[PDB]
This record gives sequence, C-alpha cells and structure tokens, in this order.
Amino acid sequence: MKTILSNQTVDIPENVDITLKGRTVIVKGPRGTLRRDFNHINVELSLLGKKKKRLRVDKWWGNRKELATVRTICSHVQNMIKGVTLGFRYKMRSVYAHFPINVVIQENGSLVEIRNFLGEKYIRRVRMRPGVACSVSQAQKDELILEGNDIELVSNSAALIQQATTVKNKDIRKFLDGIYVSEKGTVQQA
Amino acid sequence: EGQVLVLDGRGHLLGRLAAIVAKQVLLGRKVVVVRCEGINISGNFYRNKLKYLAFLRKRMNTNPSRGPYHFRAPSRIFWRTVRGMLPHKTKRGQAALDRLKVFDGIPPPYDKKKRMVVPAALKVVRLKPTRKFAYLGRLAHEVGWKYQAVTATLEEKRKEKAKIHYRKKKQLMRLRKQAEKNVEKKIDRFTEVLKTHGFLV
Amino acid sequence: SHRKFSAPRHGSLGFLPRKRSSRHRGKVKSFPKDDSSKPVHLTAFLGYKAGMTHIVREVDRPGSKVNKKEVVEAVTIVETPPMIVVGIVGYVETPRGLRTFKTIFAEHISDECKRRFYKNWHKSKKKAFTKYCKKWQDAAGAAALAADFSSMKAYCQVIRVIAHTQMRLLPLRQKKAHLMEIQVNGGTVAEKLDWARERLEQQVPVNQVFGQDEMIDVIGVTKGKGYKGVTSRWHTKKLPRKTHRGLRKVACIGAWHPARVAFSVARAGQKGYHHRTEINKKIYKIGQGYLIKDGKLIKNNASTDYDLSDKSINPLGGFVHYGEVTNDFVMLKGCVVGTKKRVLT
RNA sequence: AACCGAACGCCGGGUUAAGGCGCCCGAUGCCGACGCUCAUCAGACCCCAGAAAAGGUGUUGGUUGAUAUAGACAGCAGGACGGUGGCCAUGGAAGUCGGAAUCCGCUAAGGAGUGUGUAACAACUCACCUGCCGAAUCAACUAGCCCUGAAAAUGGAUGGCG
RNA sequence: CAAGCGUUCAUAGCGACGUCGCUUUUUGAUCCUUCGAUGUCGGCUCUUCCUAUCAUUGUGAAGCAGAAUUCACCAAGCGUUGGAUUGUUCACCCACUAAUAGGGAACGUGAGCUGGGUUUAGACCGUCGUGAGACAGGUUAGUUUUACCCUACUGAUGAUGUG
RNA sequence: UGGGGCGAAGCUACCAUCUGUGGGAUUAUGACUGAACGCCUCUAAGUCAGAAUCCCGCCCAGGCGGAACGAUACGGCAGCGCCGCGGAGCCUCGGUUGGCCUCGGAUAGCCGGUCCCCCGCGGGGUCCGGUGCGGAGUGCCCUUCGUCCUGGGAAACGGGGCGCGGCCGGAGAGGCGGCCGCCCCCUCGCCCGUCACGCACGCCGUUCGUGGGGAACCUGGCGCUAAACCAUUCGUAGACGACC
Ligand SMILES: [Mg+2]
Ligand SMILES: [Mg+2]
Ligand SMILES: [Mg+2]
Ligand SMILES: [Mg+2]
Ligand SMILES: [Mg+2]
Ligand SMILES: [Mg+2]
Ligand SMILES: [Mg+2]
Ligand SMILES: [Mg+2]
Ligand SMILES: [Mg+2]
Ligand SMILES: [Mg+2]
Ligand SMILES: [Mg+2]
Ligand SMILES: [Mg+2]
Ligand SMILES: [Mg+2]
Ligand SMILES: [Mg+2]
Ligand SMILES: [Mg+2]
Ligand SMILES: [Mg+2]
Ligand SMILES: [Mg+2]
Repeated sequence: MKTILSNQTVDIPENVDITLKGRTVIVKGPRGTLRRDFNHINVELSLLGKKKKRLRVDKWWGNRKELATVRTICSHVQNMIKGVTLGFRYKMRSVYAHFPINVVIQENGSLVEIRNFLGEKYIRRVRMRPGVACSVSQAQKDELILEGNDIELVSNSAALIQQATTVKNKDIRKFLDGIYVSEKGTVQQA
Repeated sequence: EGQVLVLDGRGHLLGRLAAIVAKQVLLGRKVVVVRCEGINISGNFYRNKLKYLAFLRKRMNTNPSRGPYHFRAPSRIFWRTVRGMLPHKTKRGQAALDRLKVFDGIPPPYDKKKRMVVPAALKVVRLKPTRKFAYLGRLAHEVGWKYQAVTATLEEKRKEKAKIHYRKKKQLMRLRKQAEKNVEKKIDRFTEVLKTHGFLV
Repeated sequence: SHRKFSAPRHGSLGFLPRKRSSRHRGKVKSFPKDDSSKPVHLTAFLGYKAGMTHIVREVDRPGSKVNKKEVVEAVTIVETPPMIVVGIVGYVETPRGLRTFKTIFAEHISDECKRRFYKNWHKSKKKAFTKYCKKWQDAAGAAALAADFSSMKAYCQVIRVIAHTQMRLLPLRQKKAHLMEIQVNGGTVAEKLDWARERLEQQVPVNQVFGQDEMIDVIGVTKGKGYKGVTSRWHTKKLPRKTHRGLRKVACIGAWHPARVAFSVARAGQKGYHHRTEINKKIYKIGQGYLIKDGKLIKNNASTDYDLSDKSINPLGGFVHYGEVTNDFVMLKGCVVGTKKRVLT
C-alpha cells in the first residue's frame, strides 16, 4: 500500500539559520557550519516557516519503506542543529585489571596514542576525523573527551579507538579491558 | 537518421543502450559511443562486480591465451555486450562491428561535436529512483583498469575547456537577442510571416 | 582418482613463456615512482658482468650469531664506465596507455652510438644522424628544437634520457654501444628538462646515479643453455632405471580427458637465454678506474683501508674469460643473472 | 525420435495453429492495463530437465481474536507488600534445586510468585498496580511475493546476449 | 521436530521415537552405448579441479581464566611428509611435523613406465570328480608392439599488415 | 678411453652461493549515525574498520594493436618527395545540404540582469526579473535549388581571385581551426518590373560528398642522394633454423 502523504516538521531555534540548496541542507549557528546531502533519500524539503521557523520534510507517493526515512532525515537535521548550537561530547573511560592504558593526544585532536594495553608492545595509533577535537580530561582519572560538531564523525572516532582497543584469543567476559564510551552528551547543555 | 552518430554514454544502461546501438549498426548507420566510463548498470555495485569476477574465472584451462578475453576498459566491456547482440560469426556481423566505435573519455573529433542521448536506454527513465548502482567506470577499475585516474584528469581538462566555448557561445546568443531588438522594424514584416505558419513563437 | 601423496608443482608459471628472449640489453619494465619534491636523478644505468670474488666484511647485525665477526660474501663486479647522454624523450599519459611525443638527440652524436643503428656498417656509408645534426645550427634550429622543448614542457609528463654506453673503453671485442632510455625521476618537468638540455653530449658516471650501499635491482638476460629435456628445464623427477622409453621425462602429461595437454605441464624447451629482473641486491663498493696524475692508480680499486696493498680488483690474468676491468665497476653482493661480458641493466 | 500444430506435386498472393515480438531474430520503435518483487545464489514457461520438511515483525494482502479517551499501546518515575522460616521438603527453598498447592488483609496492588540469582536471603527484577504522556495499539494464524535449507570436481550457461 | 544427557539447564556441547533431504569417493539394481574386441587390477611420475577445511590468515562459539579445546563463517590462499610390513587398493605400527583432511578428472594417467597381483598355454599341493577334468581352495616360471600422419602443448622459424 | 694420481677450462649440486619485492574493493565479522518501530535497534536511506580472500602492483610473455625519431637509393645504366599546377584509364565502391561542441538534475532545472559583495575581460557569491509538457525547443538552427539580360525599390562594402605573407590557439589517438597586412577582381540576400537560356516534341539509374579510394602513364621547381638480406666473421647464442 502506498501512502498518499507522510511528513514532519523540525522546530528550528532562533540561534540557527538553515538554508537548503534544493535538497542539500546547510546549517550555521554559533559553533560553526554543517552540511549534508539527502541526494538519495528523495523527499521534498520545504522551509515553510517565515522569519525562519520550520523545516518540513514531505515524502509523498511513498510506500512503507521510504515512509521510514521521513523521520530519519528529520533526525540527521535535529542532530545537526544540536551539533552546531551545543556541540557534542562523548566521554570514554579506560578500563582495567592491570596494565595501565596510557593515552596521549598528539597534534591537537587527531592522534590518540595508546601504550601498554594488556602489556602489548605495539603502540596503537588512531586518527580522528576532521573537525573532531580529542583531548585528555581532567576532574577524572582514565577518561577521554571527544568534542565535535558532527555526531557521525564524533562517534566513528569513539568507536575507532573503542575498537582499536579489543582483546584477542581470550575470554572477553573476563578480559574486560580497553577504552569505551561512558557518556554521550554535549559541550554546552542549556 | 543519416550520417555518423555520436552517443554520450553517461547516464545510460549498459545493455539497454547496446541493444539500440547494435540494431543501428546492422542497418548500416555508423555509431560512435563515447564516454563509456559514465555508462551505468542496474543491480547494486558489488552484484555486478561479483558477476564480472565470475566472468574472469571462466577461462580456457588447457591454454588461457586462447580462452575468453575479459577486456577491462569500459569501452571494451560495452563493445563486448554490443557484439553479443550481433551475429558476429558472419560477415555482416563483423562488417557491423566495424561501423561501431567506442571510447573511454571523449576524444578529438568527438569533443568537438554535439551529441546525442538514447532516452530509452537512459537510466533516469528506465530505472526506479530507489534502486542501486554501479558505474562501469568503477566496476572497470576494481576489475583491472589502469586508467580511471587519467581519464578523470583529462576529462576535467576537457570540461574546463568546453566550458569556455559554452560561455563564448552563450555570449553570441546574447548578442543575437540584443541585435533582434536593435533591428526590429526592418525585419518586422518578415518575422510576421515566420510566426504566421508557426515558426518562431 | 586423486594424487595419493601430495606435492608442490615443479617450477612457477608466473614466469612461463620460457622462450629465448627477444631482446638482450635487459629492458627495464617499470621506472620507480617520481615524487616531485626531491632533486633530479637518473634511475638506471647499464654496466656489464665481469667475474666474481671473496670479500671480507665485519658485520653489524646486533642479535645474530655473527654480530662482529668476519664473514666472506661472494660478490660480482660489474664494469660500469660512464654513460654518455645523447638524446631526451618525452612521454605523455593517455587512456590508451603512455604514447611518446618527441625524441631529440644532440648536434654531434658519437660513433659507437652510430653502431646501434645500421646492422652491417662497413658496407654502409655511415649516414645516420647527418641531417638531424644539421639542425643544431640555423633558423630552423630554434623551430624544431626550442618550440619543441617548449612543447615537451607544456603537454608532457615523463621524461627519459637516451644514453649510449662507451664500448671503446672496454676489453670487449664489441664496438656497438648500448642505448637506453633512462627515466629522470626528478622534481617537476622543466626542472626535469632544463638539465637534460644541459647534459646533452655529456659524461655521466656511476656516482651520480648510485650511492655505495643502495639496494638496487639487476635486470639482464639469463645465461644460455639450449634445448633441455624436462628434467633439466623444468627440473622434474627422473623415472627409474627400468623404464623402456626414457627416464628423463614426465610419465603422465594429462588425464585422457581434458583432451589437450595443458598449459602447465612439464615440457622440453629452450632453457636459459630468458629475460629476468632480479631485485634488491646490495652495492658493496663503487669503484674508480685506474687513472693518471703521474703514473697510474691501480691501487684505487681493491685496496681497502684495512689491508692497504695496491691491488686492482683485476686478479692475476684478468677476470677469466673477458679481461681487465679498467674503469668504474660496481661490486654487487652475490651473483647476478647472465654470463660474463653481458650487458647488465 | 516420441511433446504442440500441423502431414508435406511445384509456385504468387492472402490468412492462420502451436508459438512468438529490446537485439542475435522476423514482430510492440503500443506515450498498452492492473498488480507483485530487488535476490551478498534473482527470476524468468506443458516434457522439461530441479529441491523439502522446514524456516524466514525480507515486504504485500487476508483471517480471526484482542485492546482503548472511565483516556490503553509503547516510552521515562513509584511501589511490587503484609498475614508469613506459609506448607512440603532441611540440603537448602522464609515467593523462589523440585511438588500439594493454594487464600485473606493492606487492598490500589502486588502471584504465598516470573525470573536473576542466592546454600538460604538479600539486593535486584518481573506479574499486579501506579506517576508522567497523548490515539490508535496488539497477538496468533493464513497466504502472496524474496531472503535461508542449498555442498562437487577440463571454464560457464533463463538459448545467448542481456 | 523434538523425549533425554549435560550437577542445575533441551538445544555450550550433545541428543532418543520420528521425519525431510542432498551426494555421488561405497556397494546394488538396470542393461542405454561398445563384442570388424575402447588394453582388465595395483604402483611409480605429473598436471589440474572440487570441497566433503587436516593445518595456516581473519573471524564469530563454548560448560573459554590462563593454558589447553572442541561448535560454527568467509575461506580453498599456500600445506598434507619419511618409513616397517603388505601384489594390493584397503589396513596397522614407528617416526617426524603443522597436517600428517577427503575427493574427482574413462573407477585421471600400458604407443608414460613397471608388471607385484588378477587372468592363457608349463607346473605343484588341498578338496571334489569314477575321469577328462573342476575349484575368489593354496603355490613357482611365464614375449607387454607401432608415432612419420591431424591435433594440444613446448620451444623455433616465420606471416599479411606499417612505403 | 690399456690402467690409475693429480687436474685448467666448461657444465653442475639445501652438496657451494645469491635474490624473492606493494596497493585497492570489500566476506565473515565487528562497528557509527538512524529510521520502520513517539524506545530499541550494523540498516529500512546513509557511514566506518576488515583477510593466507578477490582484483590489481611489482614479475614474465608480448596483437592481423599502437609510438617516437634516423636514412631514404649518383650512377657505370637509376628512381623518386614535395609543391604546384598540367593531359589519357584499368578498377573499387558506399553515398546523393550541413549543424562548429557546456555541466549535469531529475521530488528539479534554464536563462537574464546585477544595484551590491568577493576572486582571477572573465570566475564565485547574494538580490531581483523572465522562461520552464521546455520557443537563444535536436518536435530543434542554418543555407539554399533551373542560368543570366536590364532597370526600379528594399538592402550596400559584402564576396571572391586553391588571391597572396605574418602572429596565434588547439595535442588523449591535434589535425584543424583561429586571428592580422597587400595586390587585382567582382556588387551578389528580399520585393518587383523585364526580358531571356535546345520548348528534345507524359518515361529509367535525374542532382552531390568527387579534383573520391586505389592501380597504371604525358609537363615545370626544388631537393634527394640506401639500406636490408646472402657470403664472411664472431660468439653473448645452437638442431637446424633463430641471436650478439
Ligand atoms: Mg585460550
Ligand atoms: Mg590433496
Ligand atoms: Mg623394461
Ligand atoms: Mg535434566
Ligand atoms: Mg585399438
Ligand atoms: Mg564450506
Ligand atoms: Mg617404500
Ligand atoms: Mg583407471
Ligand atoms: Mg604398453
Ligand atoms: Mg594411455
Ligand atoms: Mg605376474
Ligand atoms: Mg598356468
Ligand atoms: Mg598329498
Ligand atoms: Mg579322488
Ligand atoms: Mg583495505
Ligand atoms: Mg556488514
Ligand atoms: Mg572501508
């Protein structure tokens, strides 16, 4: 069954100014500017609210499986807005029995340098993506802070080091060591 | 129609095009398919890679240099698909293939000619917009081209050039239109007779 | 039915139109990737094989049983007098491959270089390169070489330098030089050209191209061995003492079903005289010819500082079976493909 | 060979069967209807030339039964008790290795218990019942279409091309 | 599907009573092809393919702490040996390793071999036969052709085309 | 090869020695965002990491596949390349105006103009104004197609002489444009008068791309001025052939 219409309005705050080039949404607030293309999903993105109050995504002659996606675009747009207003912060706390996982950021964000996970001589290196500023925290012991505007980029990068730090040929029930994400949040909370 | 054909491969469907080419090759018309990297295929990227790699394993065991020639350039790939739609064992079929001619990128003479597009092989038309695909360019690469990078950098060089011409041609039309208005009372009873039997309205 | 008792194949296929080579100066097939940042250099050269010898070096591989011991390494010595650059040549990239624009060689030329053109020469009138040269001095000496280099600057990408060997200097009976394009892997065309411009006609020795202790790859043609039976060629088993029709064979070529003998079954054929690219050989010593300032310097050859005799690498009675190495050699670790006197890229 | 049509002096025109109609290859170079599916092994025609039980909120239709503005469903908060080491079992089973059973109070609502787990508890959780939200929600079947089951030897066959 | 085992617990690992399939490396049926006879068993050598993965790479499992181990996925990339006995295929043992996985290609391969075993004619014992003689009942001796012809392949000259 | 020691040269042996080299796509798998499914979800649209895999790279062969540039037959008789422009004639055919150009999007594009802003006459930006079953529309545009007379109007410096020199720009396998002096010559598109052209007496391959492609021969100017194979030799190679 094709559903004649499905739609959704995103409520855009007074801080930000989205401006869509056809289908491609660009978002600029305090923090910076983000962009993303929905040159796949195939919907009608209107900016109906004057002053500038609403993104409305339509979908229109759509069967079930594209009706899904109405809401997913609607999300990556909120998720941009939160990114360019507040900005995200994933915290990730290192975990162990014994060998201290020994982290050291090494340009600005960029290189996250890990000696000694489980006594291993090989020093794991991990790049961040562009726009992702890693930094070793304070007010807490074994704990990184990945700051960035883009969720997509910030959470590969969590996951890259969370996955770079995996044990092999053991019980990972027992060997519960490595670095992993403890708290997805924001820089500014409001 | 008459004369030499030039088809711009981009945005077409590999075999859907080739059937149309091959019909007109057999009717004596000279076709020149260009830009075959751009040519694209239904089914998702990998599907057709996996399907190509299946081809590559097909190979005359007792000697392979006899066995099938899995050419790698898109020109060549398409040729193959056209050729399979000709009776190429026979003289008219080989005489046909000779009327075909196929390039990767868009060369001398053929940069410098306006050039056509088969809507009935055209992807936007033939396919549904919610379906997946390969470019024979990227397919050709992952199967053993050496020349995706080169035919990129050359086409970028050609595009920049062609843009100049398009813009100068754009500037002549602006002169045509301004010069119609700058002389519209000694062609104001010819333009009349144009618009009366349809021409120019 | 399966083979009862498994075993590896005999002798690789990735190698196997085992034919007498079509060429003989080892053709270089791939020129290293020119990173446009580091200076201009030539990437190849063209010595020739002399003979071999016992080198004694102190070792420095901490960890090994032979840290800090003497060892003897067998070495070749490749007679490598300086190569003259005659001409340059420009390659443009294309979809269809890598076509070549514009070969330009010098005013002058040589005479050994002439050799590597007209087969029988004493018959010939030696006319090669006689109206080319005429261009290196007139009004069309400014057209087709100046507008040309400007052209090879503009559209071109990769530039090689045709260089002929100095055959005359050698003890070989040969007089016919060994031309080859040697790629210039410099920084940027123009810089990689206003340079070749300058090295036309000009000597080029081994110490420009190469450094002592660089790993290099030797490219040459295998030493010839004629027709060989399968057991010498493909190195197979022998059949037992009993066998009625020949025991230096392969019993079973194929199954009486794939009804062709295959591709990849062992066979009689030309062995040796094959082209081969051997890689990653070390240079132990870059030599120096016995030159004059008063009365020879035979010394400056085999006289290492830890012995200080006055030897030439030439042993007593020459490198058996060509002669005395009278100019710049390179001493290479181990053995290299090909017989004595062989052109070695 | 043997299926289907059709029974063949030799020809022109017309017309058909069984078949077909991107192109090989004659015919759709219908501005053809209405549907269904996307196969990381698609499917693609009586023989005939390949698969099954069985799987499969892959998607699409039914069927039946449910639930609900006295405001559900889903989500986030609070309780989940007492009579009560209830009885059997004791080896511990006070709700809980197991079973007969086996119901009241406070009731709001809490099963003499779904489980975690605990030697047994606790502590936690779940039924039950609340708090917050606003309208559709849920379950079992049954079918359509695809996915899995599904593994073979010179290279590879909806006929090929696609 | 699922009754069980597995201390407990179906399903980590297993799994009865039932039941649905493949596969053609087992033997049968069958008798379609060949009796102007396609060389009839094993061994050697040599290729190549399959996976029905014994090792190794990357992985998901475990009743996985480690160590060690089995279940499974992609996966066929490179591996799978030396011997005593035995005509043997088949076996069993010693030994090494990393493994000592399983298979196909006219039960791969006699103008490749050998001919040990089958299976001629000479012989010997066992039994049966009155006998000639019989016996998957033993045992020793027993001629193993021909390539030059087209093809495949391996090399080698060459070929039309580019004046 | 009477026997046997020792034995250069040459072959030759884990029986001596040397050398074996790198990227990409992703499988399983593991993940990010995140839908269906006001939550959760590796996924429904999007991403990421990922191998003895696969493909490629080094490596080996090198096409009824191309490249560049050399020299081009002195002659004792030769024979040609251009270039131009000349005269006959075998043959092999197909054709019977051209179109001289953006990029791509497709739940979007096209064009104008910028007043304004930034960059290198252009490019990018912002604003407005038009077109968008598209009219600076491949349903498209252009150019003409029986000949010349002469004697009006509309149109007036257009065209030409293989007219002639110089400077451009164009290289992916260019083969083409483009743009500047000077000579001589001509006055053509559209209306109209006005006359004319073998009017072949209803008939077929009519019209051009045509100075086609190719193969044979009659004029001038300028250049040209061999190599290949055999024989011989050598071996770097060997059956002979092949090759240095
Ligand atoms: Mg372990
Ligand atoms: Mg095996
Ligand atoms: Mg014998
Ligand atoms: Mg039990
Ligand atoms: Mg026979
Ligand atoms: Mg498997
Ligand atoms: Mg043995
Ligand atoms: Mg057999
Ligand atoms: Mg035989
Ligand atoms: Mg045989
Ligand atoms: Mg016998
Ligand atoms: Mg007998
Ligand atoms: Mg007796
Ligand atoms: Mg008796
Ligand atoms: Mg990768
Ligand atoms: Mg995945
Ligand atoms: Mg990736």
